[PDB]
Amino acid sequence: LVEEDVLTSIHIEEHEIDARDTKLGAEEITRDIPNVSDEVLADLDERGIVRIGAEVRDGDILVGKVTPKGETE
Amino acid sequence: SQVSTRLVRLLNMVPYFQANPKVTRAEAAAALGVTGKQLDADLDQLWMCGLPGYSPGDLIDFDFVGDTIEVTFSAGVDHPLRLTSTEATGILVALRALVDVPGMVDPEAARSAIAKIESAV
Amino acid sequence: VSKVERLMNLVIALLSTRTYLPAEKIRTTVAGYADSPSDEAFSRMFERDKNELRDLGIPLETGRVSKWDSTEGYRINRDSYALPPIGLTADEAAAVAVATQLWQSPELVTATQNAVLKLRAAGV
DNA sequence: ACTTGTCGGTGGTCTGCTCTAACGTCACGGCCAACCGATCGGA
Repeated sequence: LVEEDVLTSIHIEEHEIDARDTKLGAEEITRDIPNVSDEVLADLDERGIVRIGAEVRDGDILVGKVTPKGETE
Repeated sequence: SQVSTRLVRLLNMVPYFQANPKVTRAEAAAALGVTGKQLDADLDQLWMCGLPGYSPGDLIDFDFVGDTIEVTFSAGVDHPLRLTSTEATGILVALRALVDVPGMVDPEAARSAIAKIESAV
Repeated sequence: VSKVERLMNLVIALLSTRTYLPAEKIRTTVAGYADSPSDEAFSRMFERDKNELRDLGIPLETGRVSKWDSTEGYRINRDSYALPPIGLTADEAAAVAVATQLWQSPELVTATQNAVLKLRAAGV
């Protein structure tokens, strides 16, 4: 049954994220991501979103967003 | 204003240092102000200004290994200032165009410089 | 401290900010503005410093903090700050060699020297 | 000579207080709907 894909099913999940307007500033969807490595941003296109067909694992970035932080000590 | 000239001088000196790799002391002491004695006093004051917080890694940095003055941290100051409307640019363009000497750099130097300066402004 | 240090620190801070910094934050954050006796001396000094910076040529814009914020702050447009690209080098040598030869008017010679210094800061 | 602090002013926006004179005068939109045992206030 496993080899011949008898009891095999396709499951689709939907993840949605919105960049709104905050009081401290505006939220921008981009591939900047201040403190990460460089290989994490390998599957993201120029506009900061993953590419179609790219396999994603747990914890992988799908949409790159960033928010204003303000002044913190 | 005798302070404004210094301020402009520093605002152009920092990009000049960052754009000329390892400029020796004599070149700076002869180009940006003939008085080399005040060059050290201006570098000392530049070493004190920087990003808010004014901690190491925010102020501008340098290497005085010998004569070469290299900048390692610029605190955002990388480009020079823009030629002010009319004023300096106007006078420079007027002098460049109203030259009363028969053409010697006319073929591809004077006209090219005039056109490029006008486009840049 | 020193007036030149205050001006340089203010220029750097307004260059590196991302949002419109209000004057109240300028007083506490920028060094040299925290030694004023009262809020009126600081206000007049900051107004004079803004006037000087605007007259110099540095683009100092005043605008809202943000859409949902009624505070009003100041910034400096880094894109309008200057123009990086420069042309050839042979023509610039001729331009510098003829920058000033006999002019005596202080405004003219100061303007020519400023233009030459900016050209040197933008390549030769 | 340049800076600097105290003085004085123009103009603008956000916030709060006061006033408006024909005559007017006693609320609704809506269930609750089990089902048991215990207990205080009535009759």
